[PDB]
Amino acid sequence: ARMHARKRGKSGSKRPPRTAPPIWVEYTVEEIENLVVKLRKEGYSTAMIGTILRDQYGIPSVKLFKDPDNPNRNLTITRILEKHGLAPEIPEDLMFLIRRAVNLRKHLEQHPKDLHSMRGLQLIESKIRRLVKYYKRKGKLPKNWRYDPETAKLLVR
Amino acid sequence: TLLDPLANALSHITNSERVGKREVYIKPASKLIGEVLRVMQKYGYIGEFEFIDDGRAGVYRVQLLGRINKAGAIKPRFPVKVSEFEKWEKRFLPAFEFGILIVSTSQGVMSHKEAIEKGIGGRLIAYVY
Amino acid sequence: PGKKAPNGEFAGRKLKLKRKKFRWSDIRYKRRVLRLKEKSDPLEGAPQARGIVLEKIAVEAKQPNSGMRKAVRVQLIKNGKVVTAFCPGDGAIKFIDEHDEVIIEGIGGPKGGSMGDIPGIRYKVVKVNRVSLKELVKGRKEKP
Amino acid sequence: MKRRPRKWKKKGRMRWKWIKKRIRRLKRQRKKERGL
RNA sequence: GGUGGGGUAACGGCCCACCAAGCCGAAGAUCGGUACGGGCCGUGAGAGCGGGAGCCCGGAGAUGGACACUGAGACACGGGUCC
RNA sequence: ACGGCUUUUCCGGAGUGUAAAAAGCUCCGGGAAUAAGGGCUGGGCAAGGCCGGUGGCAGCCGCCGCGGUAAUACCGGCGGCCCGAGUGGUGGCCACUAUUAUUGGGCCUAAAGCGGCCGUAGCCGGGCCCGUAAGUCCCUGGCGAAAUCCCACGGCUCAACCGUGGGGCUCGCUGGGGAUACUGCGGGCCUUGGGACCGGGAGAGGCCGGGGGUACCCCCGGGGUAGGGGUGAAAUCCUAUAAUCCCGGGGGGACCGCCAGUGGCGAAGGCGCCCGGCUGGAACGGGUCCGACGGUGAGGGCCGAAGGCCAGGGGAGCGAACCGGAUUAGAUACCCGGGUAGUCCUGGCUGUAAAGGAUGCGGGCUAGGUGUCGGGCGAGCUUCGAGCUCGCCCGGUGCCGUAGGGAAGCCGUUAAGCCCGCCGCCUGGGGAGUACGGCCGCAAGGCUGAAACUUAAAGGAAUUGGCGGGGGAGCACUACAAGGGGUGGAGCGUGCGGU
RNA sequence: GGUCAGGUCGAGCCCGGGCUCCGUGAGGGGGGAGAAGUCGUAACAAGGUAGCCGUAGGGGAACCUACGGCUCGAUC
RNA sequence: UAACUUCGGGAGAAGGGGUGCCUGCGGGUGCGUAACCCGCAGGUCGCAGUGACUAGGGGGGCCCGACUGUUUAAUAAAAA
Repeated sequence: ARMHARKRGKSGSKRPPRTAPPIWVEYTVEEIENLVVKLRKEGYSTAMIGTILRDQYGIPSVKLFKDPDNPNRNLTITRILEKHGLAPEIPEDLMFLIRRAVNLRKHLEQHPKDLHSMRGLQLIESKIRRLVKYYKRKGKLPKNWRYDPETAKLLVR
Repeated sequence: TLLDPLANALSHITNSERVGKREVYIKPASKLIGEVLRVMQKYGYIGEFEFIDDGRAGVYRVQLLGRINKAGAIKPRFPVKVSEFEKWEKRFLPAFEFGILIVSTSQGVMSHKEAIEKGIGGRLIAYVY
Repeated sequence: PGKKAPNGEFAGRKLKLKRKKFRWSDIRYKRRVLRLKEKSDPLEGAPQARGIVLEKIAVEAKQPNSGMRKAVRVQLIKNGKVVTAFCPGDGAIKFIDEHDEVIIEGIGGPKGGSMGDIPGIRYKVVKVNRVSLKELVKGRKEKP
Repeated sequence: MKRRPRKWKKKGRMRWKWIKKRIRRLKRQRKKERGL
């Protein structure tokens, strides 16, 4: 069930079993990488880049194409972006959570009596702390890194 | 959340047998589940079983022949020696040599009878009778 | 509601602590460990005690029973505590006088307490003046 | 005060609300007598 | 805990002179209650619960404390000094 | 009862025995001679429907329970049943007790799920590949004194006892070799669990600002006279200083009528007039992104109806306390007129409810049927409507019900069924949520929390009856309604109570 | 081995502060047992004003009232 | 370093140890071996080292008034 709301929502994507790219894809792996890079330059996040590739360009998923530089792995949006040096400095989901947390704090300071929104902020910060702990364990971010709203203001800015 | 696929599969098999089903699906699949199914088929407690790939852990399709009285995983997986099998047999089975205790040993997973024949111990992973 | 926990292989510490915690809800175990009975036992854990008869009294049988049960007040030589001892027998009371040396013994009852329809009495007289009360009442011996 | 729902039943007993009020009165009297 | 020494039959904060802030603890320190520990015994189908005086091994005591002499061995139940 | 036999044991002797004795062992003489008691007798539990004594007194009774003038239950006699050199009484330990539950207990209604959620240690943790072997399993050396324990043989007549061999016990420690299925550890690759993001929609989910709805209360101006209000009936009360009632205006303070629903949203408490701004969560459709980031969570943090308290405003209607009028034997109440705190707003504290689904939370599986809310898909209608109807999928919210579960009531894919996890709570009823101790709060109060003593029961579900100032159906001149004659007032006949 | 000085171990005694336990002490508080006591009738039926939980205030005593809540509440 | 408490206090509660002179070092501010102050080691004398001078006695119950303050100049300073 959901982490907090505790209700079972089984809505999601139904990926068919595949082992190779479709035969009707009109772009090569190099062209796919170029499209990913140009979209990232435009400014879309990884999820948006994947959605745009699926919709406009008819690319079901970059994960289907093998990695030309490492035969032991398949391609990925983040892997391509880090190959070109465009990978996000901070994980995207954590950054999104921090951004909306600082926005919620801005709202709460003006509306101190919004206790329900305060509880929402508490849940958001709990999610942020969980992700921070996981990223520290995996070594993605420095061990001395800590979440503090005052610094998060500048980080979001 | 999901913790013991083996226990889930064995409980599902038991419930399906009680209801009188002829076919069952086990998900997620694993090598341990595959080997346990192999042992059960060897001893004749189940019928034909096959593996199905779906881009995920995989699924097992199993035919039930209405021969299982009760199958269940053992938790915690108690270690056991060659000479310390009678107490577990009494605990988990109705009579002597009635069912089988599926044990994971250093030479693969096998029934406690095969383990005693080979003169080795292991850890009790399941039982079925 | 839910599988009783803990059940892990490495949860022996928690299981032991749970058992230790919940063993205190058992009255018998708590009493035995704290030695509560010996703290307030007039006999100090002795099977029998000795005392001097102070006076002879009677009590009323509980409802619906009706009758006079004749007992004595005995002062223990161990610590001077005063207790009530029932006299068993059809005419046991007349065989006991004041300032007599008697031996009292627990009265068979639930939880080693009172018996029958006479609560408040926990002991019965066995020997008076170093002579068996049963023998005296039955008539085989003379009171010294 | 702790909850003993078995006490709310009125079979052969006074109302628990008023027993509770009386107990509070007794506690307050004892506290006054002690001088707290 | 360290450095340098004393003492011991022996290593040791055992003690001494100086240098540091170390060491223990909710996995229960400290404090309080109880108790000589074990081989074993009583009970139960077993898991287990309870006791651990008599026989064996080890430890302490000789009215309550504190001290020394002789000897390989004692600060000594039928040896010594003081309260 | 008669006729025979033995001397285990007792008594007296001879040897042997002993350091010397004694005890034992062989033998001679006399002889059934020298030797059975304790509890119990109503059930549990084997044993009396026998006689005498006592008549709620003596007494018995571990528990149930007997005894009040026919006692199988007390005392005594005669019988009998158990064990037997033993048999009874009292205290303690174990089983009884799955009433301590790892094996292996419970928590809707009987004891018990924190009022609710977030989360730290701990515990439990998706699939595949490679590597090490810490846990684990197998083999082999050094140990774990003896006595004690079990088996066989041998010596005291067998046995108890002891000796000779084998095994076990000391819950285990340690030196090495072999395996990597599982767990641990290091590395690699995945998407199923959980998160992030986009799209059209749903909702009394919150906070802020603006605009309204009648209704109610007060005041003024006009009309209009005598009652108004209230109860079972009255009274208090308002009213000639013009009440109640109708009309034209002004002021104020709370609440959003029907629509409204087993409807929706929120973790819970709770949230319903309309437009605008800020904001939390969830469902649906997603070949979108990360790649186990997850579950529960002792300590700890936040929220939390009503009521209460502190400071400042407000106060229409209701209304604890209080003052009056009624009823009653009394009425400190129910009933009726007034009424303070409070109920409302702005900053705080309190942290309490039958805070209840009396049901903790996440996961897999176990027939259906039928209502309704949100979303998506297909088809047919359409007045082309964000409209209507049918079917299907996921997520919510109700009812019936199969398998099965339960003491039953009842639950039954929204489990109270089976399985894998985590925390909290219960161990007969009172004493008692009390006493003492400690922390928190201004206070009220909140949290933690026993013993002495007492008790055989307390408690739950359900059945038959009986009752109800419960609902129905009927019936009756020992009921009524409509009637006729009477008794109750006087004298006397007769029968009762009293003297 | 006597005397003086110094250094150590240290019994015993006195004083102050703790901790644990034990005894009693005028009077007071509630608790449990008791037999046929006095006052009223609070609960069980719609128990005669439905019962019950939070809080608050009153009353000889069971009890009464106000705000919010549950049905473990009958009849329509 | 106690009961109590209005948490401010009670409090210098109570109670215990030291204190002279001489010979040398270390430390603070300081340019300084200027000036002021703070420790350390050793030797030594007396009955006594704040040696004179200066310089609190303390604790436990009860009544009254909360406290600071004022009052009968010339017998009452108090609970008024």
